[PDB]
Amino acid sequence: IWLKVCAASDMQPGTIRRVNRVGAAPLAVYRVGDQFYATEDTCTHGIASLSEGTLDGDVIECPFHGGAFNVCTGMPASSPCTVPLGVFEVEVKEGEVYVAGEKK
Amino acid sequence: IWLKVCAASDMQPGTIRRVNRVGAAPLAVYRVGDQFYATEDTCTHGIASLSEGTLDGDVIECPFHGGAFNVCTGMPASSPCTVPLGVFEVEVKEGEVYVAGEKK
Amino acid sequence: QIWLKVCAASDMQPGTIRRVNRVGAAPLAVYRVGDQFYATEDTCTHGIASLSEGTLDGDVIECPFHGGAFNVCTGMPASSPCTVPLGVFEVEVKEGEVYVAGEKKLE
Amino acid sequence: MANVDEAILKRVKGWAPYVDAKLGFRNHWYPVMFSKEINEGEPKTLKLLGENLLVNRIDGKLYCLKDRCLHRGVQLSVKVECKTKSTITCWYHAWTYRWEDGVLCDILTNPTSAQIGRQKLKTYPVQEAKGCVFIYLGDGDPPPLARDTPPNFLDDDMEILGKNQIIKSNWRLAVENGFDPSHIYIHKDSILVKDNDLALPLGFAPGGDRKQQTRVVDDDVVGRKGVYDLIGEHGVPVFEGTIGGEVVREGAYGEKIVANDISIWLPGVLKVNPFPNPDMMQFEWYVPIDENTHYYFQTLGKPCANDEERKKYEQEFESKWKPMALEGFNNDDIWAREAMVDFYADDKGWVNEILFESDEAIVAWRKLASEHNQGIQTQAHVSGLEHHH
Amino acid sequence: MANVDEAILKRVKGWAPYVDAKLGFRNHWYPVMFSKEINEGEPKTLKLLGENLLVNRIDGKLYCLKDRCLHRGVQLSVKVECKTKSTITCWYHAWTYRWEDGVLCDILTNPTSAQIGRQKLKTYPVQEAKGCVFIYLGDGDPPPLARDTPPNFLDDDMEILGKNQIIKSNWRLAVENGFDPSHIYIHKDSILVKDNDLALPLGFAPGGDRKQQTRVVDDDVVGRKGVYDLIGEHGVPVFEGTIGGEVVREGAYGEKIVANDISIWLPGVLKVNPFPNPDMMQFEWYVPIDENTHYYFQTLGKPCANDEERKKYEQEFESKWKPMALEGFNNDDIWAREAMVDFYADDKGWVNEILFESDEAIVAWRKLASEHNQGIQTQAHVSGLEHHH
Amino acid sequence: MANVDEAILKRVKGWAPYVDAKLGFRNHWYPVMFSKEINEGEPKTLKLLGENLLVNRIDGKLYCLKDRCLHRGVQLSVKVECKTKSTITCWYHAWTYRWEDGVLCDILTNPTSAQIGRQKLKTYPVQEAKGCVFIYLGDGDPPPLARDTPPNFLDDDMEILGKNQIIKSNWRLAVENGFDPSHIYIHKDSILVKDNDLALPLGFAPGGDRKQQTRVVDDDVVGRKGVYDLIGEHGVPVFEGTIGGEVVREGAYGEKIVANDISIWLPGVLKVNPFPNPDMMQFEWYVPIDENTHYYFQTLGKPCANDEERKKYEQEFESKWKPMALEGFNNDDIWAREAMVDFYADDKGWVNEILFESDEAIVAWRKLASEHNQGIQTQAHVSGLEHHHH
Ligand code: FES
Ligand code: FES
Ligand code: FES
Ligand code: FES
Ligand code: FES
Ligand code: FES
Ligand SMILES: [Fe+2]
Ligand SMILES: [Fe+2]
Ligand SMILES: [Fe+2]
Repeated sequence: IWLKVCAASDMQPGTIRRVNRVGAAPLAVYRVGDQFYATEDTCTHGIASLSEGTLDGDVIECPFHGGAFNVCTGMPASSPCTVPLGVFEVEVKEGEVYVAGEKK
Repeated sequence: IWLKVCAASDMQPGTIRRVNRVGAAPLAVYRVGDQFYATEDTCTHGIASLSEGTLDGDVIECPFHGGAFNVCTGMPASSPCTVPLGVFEVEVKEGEVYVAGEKK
Repeated sequence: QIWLKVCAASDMQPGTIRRVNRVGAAPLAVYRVGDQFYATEDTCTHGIASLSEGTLDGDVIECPFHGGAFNVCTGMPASSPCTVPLGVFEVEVKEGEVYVAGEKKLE
Repeated sequence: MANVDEAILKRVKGWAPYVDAKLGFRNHWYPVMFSKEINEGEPKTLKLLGENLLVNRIDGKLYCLKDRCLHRGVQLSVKVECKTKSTITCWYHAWTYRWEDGVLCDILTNPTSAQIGRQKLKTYPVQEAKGCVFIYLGDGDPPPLARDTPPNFLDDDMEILGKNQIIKSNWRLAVENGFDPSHIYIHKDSILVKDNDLALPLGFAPGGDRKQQTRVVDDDVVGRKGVYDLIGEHGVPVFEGTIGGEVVREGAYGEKIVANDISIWLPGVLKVNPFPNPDMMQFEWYVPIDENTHYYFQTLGKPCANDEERKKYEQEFESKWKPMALEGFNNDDIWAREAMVDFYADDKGWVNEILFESDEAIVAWRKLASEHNQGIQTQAHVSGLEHHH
Repeated sequence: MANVDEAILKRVKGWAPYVDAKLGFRNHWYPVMFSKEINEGEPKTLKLLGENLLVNRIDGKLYCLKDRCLHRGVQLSVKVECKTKSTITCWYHAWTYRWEDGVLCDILTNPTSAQIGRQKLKTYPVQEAKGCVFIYLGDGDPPPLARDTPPNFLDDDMEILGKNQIIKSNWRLAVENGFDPSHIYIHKDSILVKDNDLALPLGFAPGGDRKQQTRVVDDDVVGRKGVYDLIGEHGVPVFEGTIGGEVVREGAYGEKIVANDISIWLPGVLKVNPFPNPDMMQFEWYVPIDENTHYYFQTLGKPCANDEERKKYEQEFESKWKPMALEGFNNDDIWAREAMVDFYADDKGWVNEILFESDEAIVAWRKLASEHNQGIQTQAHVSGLEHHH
Repeated sequence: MANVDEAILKRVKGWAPYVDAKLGFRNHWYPVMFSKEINEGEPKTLKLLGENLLVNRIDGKLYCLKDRCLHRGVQLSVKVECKTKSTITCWYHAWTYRWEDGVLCDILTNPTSAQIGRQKLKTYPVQEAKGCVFIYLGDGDPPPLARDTPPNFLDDDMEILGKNQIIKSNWRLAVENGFDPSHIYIHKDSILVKDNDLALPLGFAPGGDRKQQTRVVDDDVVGRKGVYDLIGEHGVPVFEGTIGGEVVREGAYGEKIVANDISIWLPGVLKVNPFPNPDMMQFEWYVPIDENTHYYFQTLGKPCANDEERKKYEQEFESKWKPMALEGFNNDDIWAREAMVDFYADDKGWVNEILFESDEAIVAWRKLASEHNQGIQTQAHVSGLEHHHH
């Protein structure tokens, strides 16, 4: 079920970490300030890795075409993205980052 | 000769008032500050009603194409207008506005 | 002919240009940048314009024809469309008198 | 949204949205061809509101997909590959889409692609009515077709026959010319006038107030939006054209009275009744193809009680009405539209035009269109909507 | 009047108005056709300084109206309707104008319209001289034609003959080529050289100072403004062209001396004297049609005391001068002008050109034109002047 | 720079330089014609990177001068006047330049002009190799030609034959199509497949990670920069194309194995090996002419040890390879390129394209090109570089 991703301190504020999942699409864990969010890593508009994009507040900018999503709702924030990103609730307990097993 | 338009008090400065006449073309009355003026209501560049336009100082702008005239002289102030507007005499006798039946 | 008598250092105000015509030779342009004097060919290398009719901005002269420009000290282009360096002529002041070289400097 | 210089749009306060609508109004139904022009399993291409489209008939039903692959943007139609009854495969990298919903259901060049089932090619609703193919060039659930058609066009007993072609002028020039009360002057020498003994004035001397010159319909039982030209209600028909007092031209004194009522409706279809004969009606659309061209989709309707009358009507249409009216009368409208192209090409004609009385009809249409259109088609809709957070 | 990038105009400080005059100079007379090309009651179309015009001959006199109806901006010429001798009726809604003053005197589609007698279609003065039709493309009462013609063109005894055609290049490129002292090199193989035994150098080695290279005329009592090319007064003509000191080309050593008196005059007409023969003169205009084209109005003059000489001159013009000179000599000027189009098309050529000595003549012309033109034609003059506040 | 709207360039942070290079990359060698097409004293005109050029052969050697007179900017080629063996004289006012260094050495219309010997017309290095004419459209001393050529093109025994033509599409669309792993689908019906018994899949099911899909070359000793398409090293080739799980098309099961070694190199040349036959190689350039067109410079190489062998190859080339491969196989690439024109013409396609896995190869190329190109050709290079005194 829940996936133990990393220690909260393993990520500096404003950074993104790609989480590979054997037999499944990779995820992207974002650290916005002292909060953590997670979505599918692959941009819904192509093959770009959002973990290699630019984080502006709660909005992740795709490195390929400048499309963007709100990492909290997964909804597109900038064109050309039109397909909502899969979102995974995140929980931080005892300084450890956990991400829901399935989109939700 | 003269026609009863309205009470000088009924018109706030910077406003326009259309004066419909029986068996004749409509006129437009403008209150610029504390002075009143009158001209043909129909824009000389087309069939627009200047009373539906915008008054800026002593210049009336036609709603159709943005042409304009000086309400005091009736002379064109902005393109595409080129034909001077007909000006009519106004009189404020005892807090009451009157417009001349014919153009001065 | 080594040194050509131009004028008195006094006859020129800072930031001005003077044309020096020469018998059987192309005209020169003498520029006063502050209290220093410099000189180059007067004809713009980009065409037939007279640089002495241009505008001096510091140590850079702007041609009146197309807006090209040169650094008056080095003669190197400062603004397009100019691309060919100007010939530079040494200038010296002796006894308050301005003299310009009759031959341009070489490498 | 933003198709014309902002300085020009600021000047035409009476109808800025209309002037901006160079490419037409989005979210409306538009006729583009006749049902008989598209057969089972034979995809057809066309351009509507600047968008390249593909229409196919599968099991008798029509489907419409945007003719542009999601991958590298090529037109699928360059080399059509319909490998299964319900799909179309791009000739480039084999991305395959379902005609029914446009879903990217397969990719022959990479069956394991993560894109499969995760993308959708734009689809548009298509409906056939009266032998005509209508496409809803819009987003979301479409409104009833009746909203975008003139009254009676969809009447059960109304038999519709027509002709369609591409004309080189912006759609608005076509609409305005058709609804123009005084343009009747260009038809003074039409063969229809003489051959069908029509009464046809040269123009009209308006009567009454400007409000009485037109009748705007803001809502029908089906949400229709349009304007009726009532210049003839209190106006005086002009049958003798004079210059300096001398008669230089005369209208036509035929006995057949036609065009008692003329109305224009969004998205841009004119209804002339009765025309070209007292027992018929004419409905014609000026469909935006791009900023410089439109489909001139002409139709003539006549109530027919049985197959017998429909047969006779069809014969009369082909032998007389199509050549004498649709062509013999309306051909003059075609070059008239083309004649206004230059003046409005730089968008400056919308400011410099000098209108006169009968243009109250055109002004009413411009305002109605500006206030009730369902959306302005932009170049961005064509290339891909843009938005930056 | 902003026809070119401001950054470029800022760079060409010596002649910015000229560089900005891409559409030509307004308020000057321009020849557009020959008298024999416009017949009584047969209106003719043409474009001058970007404006579409119509010329008509009524009772032998010429009249010019702008070919654009005030109403919806269509060209009246699409379907000419001159219903009375003194008027023209627009084919669209019948707005009728008087040829003599452009006043909207009638409207057949609505004889009660308030526009009648209140609007006026733009008119332009027209004058015929020497069998040539000149139009004053300007506003207000026109100056005398002589102001915009070269000296002697209007001489009583001067018989004028010529030809006109449309050339694909901006008018300025044609003017500069014509007044270009060194371009004579492109004529070294002209049939006129051998066939008319002319003396013709390949170029000129200039002599004297800058001022001596030309004679700027700004004191002409008639108001004429122009420049004389005086490169040959102090220069040594080149008859032996060399490369590496080796002669590779020779000029023409014929006995006929020609083209020793060349001058250019606003608005853009060249005078070559004597040419193509020692007893003749050539006057040619480069009239702006639009930013990419001009009329190459060629005329040859020869004093004639009577009909006998006029017939003889006419015969030689047709059999020799026109084919051997106007075409045999000037044809090379046509493609030479076209060859410069690309370099100046983006306005960059006005900055990047690398001039040499003989171009002093062209520079003098650019300055004269910049300082003495009567106005800069703008696209707004074409669509409709614009002004706010 | 300044070729594309800045708003668009800001969006494609991964390869902005490449998207901006609509006119191609300056300071690289480019083939423009075959040696046999330019004869002694027979100047030829051509446009490369938007610039009009003139090429001539003098005493066997090739020289290249910009086809635009310094004076009034006309093309010297409108009326060529080569009055002496080492010079060309403008037909307008006779400014004369030396083919060897472009120096304005004489002016027939004014032998006393001060411009003489003080102006220089732009010249570009020209080199002939393998029967191909290469022009270095750049400034300063040129690098070795080998830097801008694919490996083996210059091998001693490699006999090169080819065909060249002008195609109506931007050069980048041609490059991407050529290096596009999955575009192989458009060639499924080529006469070359059946007529030369080729094994040709319909596509590929990628395997492994991103890094493994290609091999970026930036360590080559000659300085060449390029990318190898390794999609087939972990990917399973597709021979059965399915829709809804049902087979609707199959690939080719021929015996000859080809094109399992594909690489793209700056400035824009593809190498397919072996192709179109197991004992041959194909090297093709997509040379920028202007923003809308390119030269499709095709060459086929085959090792030959002597005149007898290279002659046999030439005959096979004319009777089979040219019509069956260069045309029979690549003609489909031509219209495929043209098909992408509209989408990218407004520069919006660079933002709106929806890529899938195999495009990993194209992305790698876009990144390599953006990082290792030697300069962006701009419209200013064409009209005249501009600079304002700061
Ligand atoms: S791949 Fe992310 S915006 Fe296109
Ligand atoms: S109708 Fe008033 S500006 Fe045109
Ligand atoms: S002549 Fe000086 S910049 Fe051109
Ligand atoms: S462009 Fe259609 S599958 Fe690639
Ligand atoms: S456009 Fe001429 S009368 Fe209407
Ligand atoms: S344009 Fe070449 S010498 Fe003048
Ligand atoms: Fe009509
Ligand atoms: Fe000439
Ligand atoms: Fe291919």
